Amino acid sequence: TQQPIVTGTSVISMKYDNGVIIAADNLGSYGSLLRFNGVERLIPVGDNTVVGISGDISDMQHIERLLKDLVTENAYDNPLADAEEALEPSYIFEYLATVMYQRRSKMNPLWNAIIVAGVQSNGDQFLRYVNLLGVTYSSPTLATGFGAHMANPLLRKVVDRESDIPKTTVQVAEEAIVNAMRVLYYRDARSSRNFSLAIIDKNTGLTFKKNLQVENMKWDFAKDIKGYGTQKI
Amino acid sequence: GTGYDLSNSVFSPDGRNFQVEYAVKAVENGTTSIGIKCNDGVVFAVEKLITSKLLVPQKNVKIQVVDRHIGCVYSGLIPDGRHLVNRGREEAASFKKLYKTPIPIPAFADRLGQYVQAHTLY
Repeated sequence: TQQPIVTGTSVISMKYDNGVIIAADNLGSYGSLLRFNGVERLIPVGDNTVVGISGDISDMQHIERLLKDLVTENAYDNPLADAEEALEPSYIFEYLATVMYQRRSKMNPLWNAIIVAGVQSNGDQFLRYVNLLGVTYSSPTLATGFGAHMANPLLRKVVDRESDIPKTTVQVAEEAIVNAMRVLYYRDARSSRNFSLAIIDKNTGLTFKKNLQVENMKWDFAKDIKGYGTQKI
Repeated sequence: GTGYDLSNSVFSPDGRNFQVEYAVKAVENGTTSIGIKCNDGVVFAVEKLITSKLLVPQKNVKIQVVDRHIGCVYSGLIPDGRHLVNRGREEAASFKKLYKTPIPIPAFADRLGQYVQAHTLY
């Protein structure tokens, strides 16, 4: 029985030929007050997974804690903790899925939307979503909040179906991701310019970039607009 | 009279707790393991008796970690030791959850002491 307070906006992601990319900005909004400007919302779990979270920040922070503990406790009496019995993206996701649906069923949800992106032991990309109601689904592209509306249409023009994944490059993909991010800054009143991006490639492993910014902005055209119809100057 | 050693919390006329001491014997009948503190850390090592060649090498691990910065090794009834580590783990978590920082060693130890000492009270 709650109501989010400090929040974070979209998280966008897509999977490519040899990995997956995911991103999210660094803002913690308090209603219409863009309150916190240094909030990482992309959570790296191990070396093959990043979980992006949007929704109530306090619950996110709680999920951060749950994730560290999940790691700590997998090391326990596990000789293969840094290998064959390391946390796979699917394990992390199914755990989180499970928790979300249990909290919704108790009527005390974790007010979030989460995307778990990563690559499995055998090389398969993994990208899936779960939210405050325990609804889960997967697609070559995935986004939460505004990103579902704006980013998905864009990200899908690159990967419209499964067969397109093997034909898509990191460069293509990352380009897309950054554009979508730019778009969102233009049309989402709750976005911020600063963001974090992360790629999880079956070869390069996990690359996590911090402090990216939306650039190449088209605002120049604003000068030729005056009034709202009949006004001349 | 006698019988002061059939029950764990009973003090003997000499003020000892015989069951605690019989416990120690189970310990002494066990493998050795040590701990050497050093200039910026500690090392643990244990003898692992090779009962047979049927045993798969390097698999039946005995040293245990608590959290991510604590090593635990014990000699004796292995299961009793494991039991002691499960609590340690739980007590480490409880400390972190509430205080954020991982459990300081002195503090971890006392948490252990208190749980063990508790097993000589009933």
